[PDB]
Amino acid sequence: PITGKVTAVIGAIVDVHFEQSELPAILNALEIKTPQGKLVLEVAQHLGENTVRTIAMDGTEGLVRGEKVLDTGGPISVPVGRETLGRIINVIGEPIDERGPIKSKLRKPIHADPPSFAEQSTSAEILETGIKVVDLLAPYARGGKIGLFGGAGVGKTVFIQELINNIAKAHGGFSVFTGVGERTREGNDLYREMKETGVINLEGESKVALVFGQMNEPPGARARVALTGLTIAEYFRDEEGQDVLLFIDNIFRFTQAGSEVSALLGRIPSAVGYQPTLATDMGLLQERITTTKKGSVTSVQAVYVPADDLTDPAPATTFAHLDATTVLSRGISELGIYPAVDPLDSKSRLLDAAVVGQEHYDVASKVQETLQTYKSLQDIIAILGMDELSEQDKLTVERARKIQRFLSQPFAVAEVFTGIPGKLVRLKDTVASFKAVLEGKYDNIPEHAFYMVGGIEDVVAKAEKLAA
Amino acid sequence: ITGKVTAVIGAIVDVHFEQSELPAILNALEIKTPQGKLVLEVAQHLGENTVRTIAMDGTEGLVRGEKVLDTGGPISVPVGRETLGRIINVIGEPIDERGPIKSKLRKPIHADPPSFAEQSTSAEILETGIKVVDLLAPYARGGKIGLFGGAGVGKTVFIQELINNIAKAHGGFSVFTGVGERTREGNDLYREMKETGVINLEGESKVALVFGQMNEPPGARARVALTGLTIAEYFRDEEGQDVLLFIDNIFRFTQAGSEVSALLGRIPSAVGYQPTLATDMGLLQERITTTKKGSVTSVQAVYVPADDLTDPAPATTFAHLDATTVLSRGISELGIYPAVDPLDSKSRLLDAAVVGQEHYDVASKVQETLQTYKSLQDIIAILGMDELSEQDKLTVERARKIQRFLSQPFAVAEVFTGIPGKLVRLKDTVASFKAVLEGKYDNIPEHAFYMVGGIEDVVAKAEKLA
Amino acid sequence: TGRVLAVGDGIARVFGLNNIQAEELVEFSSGVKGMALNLEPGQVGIVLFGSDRLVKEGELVKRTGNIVDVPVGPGLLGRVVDALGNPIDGKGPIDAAGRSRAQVKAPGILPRRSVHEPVQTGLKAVDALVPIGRGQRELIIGDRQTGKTAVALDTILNQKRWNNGSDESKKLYCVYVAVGQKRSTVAQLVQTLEQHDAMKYSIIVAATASEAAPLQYLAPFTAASIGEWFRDNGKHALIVYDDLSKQAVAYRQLSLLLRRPPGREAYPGDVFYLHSRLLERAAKLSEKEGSGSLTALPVIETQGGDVSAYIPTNVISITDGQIFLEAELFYKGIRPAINVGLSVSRVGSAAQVKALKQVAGSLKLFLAQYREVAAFAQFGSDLDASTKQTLVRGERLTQLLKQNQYSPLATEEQVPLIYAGVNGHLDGIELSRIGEFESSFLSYLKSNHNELLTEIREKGELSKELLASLKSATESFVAT
Amino acid sequence: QGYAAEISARRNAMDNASKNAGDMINRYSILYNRTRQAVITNELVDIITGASS
Ligand SMILES: Nc1ncnc2c1ncn2[C@@H]1O[C@H](COP(=O)(O)OP(=O)(O)OP(=O)(O)O)[C@@H](O)[C@H]1O
Ligand SMILES: Nc1ncnc2c1ncn2[C@@H]1O[C@H](COP(=O)(O)OP(=O)(O)O)[C@@H](O)[C@H]1O
Ligand SMILES: [Mg+2]
Repeated sequence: PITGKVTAVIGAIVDVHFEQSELPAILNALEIKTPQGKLVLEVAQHLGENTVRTIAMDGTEGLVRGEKVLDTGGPISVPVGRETLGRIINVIGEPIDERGPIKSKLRKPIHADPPSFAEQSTSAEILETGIKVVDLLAPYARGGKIGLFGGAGVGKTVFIQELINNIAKAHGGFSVFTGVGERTREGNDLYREMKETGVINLEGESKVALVFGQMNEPPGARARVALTGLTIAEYFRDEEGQDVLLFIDNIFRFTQAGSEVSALLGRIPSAVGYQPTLATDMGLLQERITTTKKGSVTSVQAVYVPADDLTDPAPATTFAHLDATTVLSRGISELGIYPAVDPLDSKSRLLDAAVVGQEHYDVASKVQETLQTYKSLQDIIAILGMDELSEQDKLTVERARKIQRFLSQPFAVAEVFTGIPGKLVRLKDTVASFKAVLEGKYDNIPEHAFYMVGGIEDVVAKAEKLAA
Repeated sequence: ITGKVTAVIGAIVDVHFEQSELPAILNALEIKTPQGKLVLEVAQHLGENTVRTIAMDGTEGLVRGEKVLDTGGPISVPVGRETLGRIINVIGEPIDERGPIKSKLRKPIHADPPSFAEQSTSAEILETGIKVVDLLAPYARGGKIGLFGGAGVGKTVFIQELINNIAKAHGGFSVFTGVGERTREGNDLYREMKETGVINLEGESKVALVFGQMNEPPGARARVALTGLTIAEYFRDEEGQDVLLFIDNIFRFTQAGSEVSALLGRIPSAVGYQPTLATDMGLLQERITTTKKGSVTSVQAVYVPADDLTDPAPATTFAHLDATTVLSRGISELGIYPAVDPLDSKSRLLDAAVVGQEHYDVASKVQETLQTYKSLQDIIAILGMDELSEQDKLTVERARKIQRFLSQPFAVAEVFTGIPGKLVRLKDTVASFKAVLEGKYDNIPEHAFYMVGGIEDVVAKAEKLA
Repeated sequence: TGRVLAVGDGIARVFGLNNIQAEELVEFSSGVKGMALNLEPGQVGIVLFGSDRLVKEGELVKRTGNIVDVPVGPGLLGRVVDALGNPIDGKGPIDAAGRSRAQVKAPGILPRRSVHEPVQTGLKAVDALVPIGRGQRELIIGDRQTGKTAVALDTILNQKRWNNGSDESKKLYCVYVAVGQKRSTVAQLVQTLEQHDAMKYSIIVAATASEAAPLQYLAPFTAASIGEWFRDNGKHALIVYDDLSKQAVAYRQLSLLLRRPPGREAYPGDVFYLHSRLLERAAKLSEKEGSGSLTALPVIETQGGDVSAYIPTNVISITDGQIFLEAELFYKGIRPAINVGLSVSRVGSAAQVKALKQVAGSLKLFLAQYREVAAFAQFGSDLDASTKQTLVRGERLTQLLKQNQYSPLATEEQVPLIYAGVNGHLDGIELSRIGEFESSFLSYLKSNHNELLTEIREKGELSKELLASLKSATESFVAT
Repeated sequence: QGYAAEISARRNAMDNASKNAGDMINRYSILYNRTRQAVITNELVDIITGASS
């Protein structure tokens, strides 16, 4: 083995001196044994004189100059494969669920190159989530980046768990959930709610592997935890040929941890204080999330917007990579419509006739037009009553309300908390149902026959039962 | 113990001590020059027997290799009753040309704040004779009072009227500190205090003057506040007196700290202030406290740059004060002098347990009325008063009467006004504002409330107009 | 040992000290202490706890061997201590159960439990609309002199009800942290707590304005280390940081005088990692880990109400919610001046008392409607009857939520008042005398319906028959 | 008749005024964001210049 010695401890930054020509390459992981276990330093610079400057993944308090350091010979290596499913993992790849070691056969570096240009997919395509509103009005990109907007009280967690369930059932792909710099309390709540829902199942098979770097972690760990999660997902892509999900909550704190790390290394901060490496630091994460010949990794990224400023460099840089957006809104929740996805703020680059086909594009465009016209009429409808508008306006208002109710869906995960059986609706039937609704084939049906149902077949069944 | 100057850069002088016993930081060093002694204060030890110091006087004419003498302690200023009625500069030497100060004792300007066990708590309300202050922000004996205000809002006139009302009546000795303010205003103050008998060139006098006016180097403007504070401390701790420590201007202490910090090469903090801003202010302020030996009341005028109370200097100062009297340009442009902001001004003692429930109720109702009027102004600016409800009209009119009634003619203002100055008792102020709130004077025109004294003057002026 | 190379700005560079640990304490020959924040290849950057007049070049420095730590245990209850746990109240030595480091890892993902118990803030507004749960970390954020410390101090004073009892599972021990406050304010706080007999269960960790920057930096961490003793031994604790802005200022001073790279507003780059490291130690522990908890109420001061500032943004991000105090409401006479629209507790209803949850559920809706309709009051000449009645109800609800300082109300005293307000019995009462109503109504209950108050206190729920009895009592009173 | 016409016209005029006020609010919100970012960047540049000497 190769061993150096600590020579400077400044905050989370540690300098290590090695004997001649023994130097570890940048991004290599160096291990120091302490009473609290291993402390991992990631090499960031070569300072000459056989000295390297490194970022500490854990608290440096208690380090002494001359403390010997062992080079692991490669970047931070984390376990991969199905043995990670249902486990909670920290940035350095150690379990933090106290269920014992992660007995995976393989371990993979968290730093790796994106697929070459020749390996990219030549064509964009849809990943059906089994959720009517998402697959119709904001279709997800297979191997793309989807920005998720919302907060507390809008069902974000149950929506995420429904994505995890639906992708697993429909496509067989597992999921990886990464908590980048978010509250420890919310991570515990997610773990508990996932055990209740059954996406985590300690006695049997489970659908999601969890990686957490909480707010209390040093800046370096909050930076690298996203790459740890991404690295777990990339294994399910490359070696098992799956269409994996990679949830990242929150990407803004990936950016913020990168900013803090850049500041600690003494680099001159860029505009409005962010790291000078902002764009390429984001790219190194985002460009690994892509479709390849064997599979794909589709990323759902909860994105915070500081000061509600969509022009701020952090959200501005993040939106360059997003192929679609899903906007959970409390307003829609107050209408009693779940998953509460805003039908009009949610947008997708792929909602284009050449990608989804002209039929799907036509249906989605007409649904958007109907909802938009109804939204424009709403105030005068309230003031004058629905009957005061023209016959065509009244028709479109009724159809808009029926469509809006029809966009609700009972989730298989929420069934635990509500008893209502869940529904997974594939895209062809969704398009057929909304097409038939737009053509007035079911205009005689009462509104709440469309509420919390699957495809149009369930609409017919529920209308029959309500007529009986 | 002696050394040699080695580097002169502006107000910063480096000294080297071959004798290998360096002066401790904050020690005073002396250089003989044709202009007398130049006093340097040690700010850092640079290593290799080199110390970096801040000059208290102009450094032009200094030569490298010039010998420096260590005084063996911090800047030491005379204390005690010998200093009363005399003007002292930062380094503690008289500048009134009346010869040496005969003090038995000279004491360091740097000393420890009283420990926690020494702190004593007082709720004794200090009557000022000013309607707005006595009503909405009564002063505390043994506490700190802050006169916040930008340029030309009236801090100087207000503090001169406070000196008139308080320093004449307060039995204990006073100390006034001109920390880096205008020499014109300091000379005007000196002339006024000689005229009014607070200072007397014969026999006893009861105010000691310290001046570090703004033409002096940054270090002098920094340390002059401590020079005054030390005389106040001597009256407190060694004579048992109750003491008034008038200070203007605290912003000058902060600004001089910023200048010296920048010169010393410390990385500037937000908007250029020194990193040590908060702790410098703490060390200055919480030496000024009421120990179990005696109380040191202090009135502190604070300049607010660009009228921005969010600037780090006013923002840091606010935390130390028991009563804030925020002068406002807006109130002054209405012509309502002394132009205190009735809402931003606040007092620790405005508590029903301290001032009684009647006074508290009157003050609270005045605040409610003025805040409602301010909220309605946003609409009145568009639609006038015609659209408002009759309750709103009545409350707005009473608010306008109250707002103008808070004005008062100061005696010091008889150069800015022809109106004879008047002083209003606290009890009469409470009674008057209660009468106005209850609507007993709804039948009085608004102008009868302008620049009058108590409600009796309101009645008299209303009849005079009629 | 080591030899001082240079001294200035409260920083001492020391040659030697080869074996010193990062953040270890060192003792200078003059007796002043410091801690080794910077370890460098040839020198150590110590930050001094005292004035640098006490240290001069060439002085010998002694290594203590101890990373910064503080005494902990129940023996601190009723004592005032500095950041290092030295008593400053002038009483006897601190008896301690042990000594714990200032900085330690917060509890991980697994040991925690969802917050499910109330912190009984004796304020009607906070308790009804933005409740706090044990283990929650709730920001108190506001402008200069807006009543922030008043809210925290009322929360501390209200515990007098349960801390007299025998059940350690209900008792809530309080730690108050004074950062950058003048010593006179801390002395008056101590006198206020002794006046209400609240010191027998409180601890005050004071790093006042003149105390060196490192002590103001350490005080929140060491006080949290005091609270963690109660947390880990199965007891419940409450820690108030008053306030974190001044701790951030002190850390900025340390970083800039150490010449560490600045950041936005000249703060060090990782200033987020200061408050996240500090606040994530608030937790509710599971039954396996001892069931203890540590509630945190960090205070934050916003200049001009700017919540977009760097430190307010960081703390708002880190905490579970905020109680937002607005000066405009304070001037209007709405005190403790909580802005209900901006105040949100994200843990929220789960922590609330069930009996209070039952009645206060609609209070939120009515106040929201009133906030939307408030602009119409200046146009009363033509009000839609809906808007008129909404205004009439919201005005009286807002008037009812006013509360005097140091006057915390028990839960069974809040429930009748909010019940009467919500159910509209106050509409027949002139607004100017709502304050007379409340104190009267309670005095009626505690003499005519004390059974209902006792049942609400004991059971914590409004059963249907009990609720009907409460209605009958309310109408029996309002008739006179 | 004139009263009814005047009330309706004032309603529509205030509707137009609210539309215009919303548009101005959008414009000056964009301007505020730009000025916020510029202020942060310039002050940070000043701090960096003070530090780098
Ligand atoms: N509910 C209340 N009723 C009446 N007065 C109150 C109330 N709450 C606070 N006050 C008064 O408000 C003033 C400021 O209160 P407090 O000291 O709690 O403010 P703060 O926001 O902590 O201030 P600072 O920024 O100075 O620390 C004091 O006069 C206090 O008496
Ligand atoms: N009682 C008063 N009556 C009229 N004007 C006053 C009064 N007090 C202060 N002023 C106004 O204050 C101005 C000067 O204020 P001053 O105190 O010199 O400014 P600063 O705030 O810089 O000390 C004068 O123009 C004067 O009109
Ligand atoms: Mg306070």
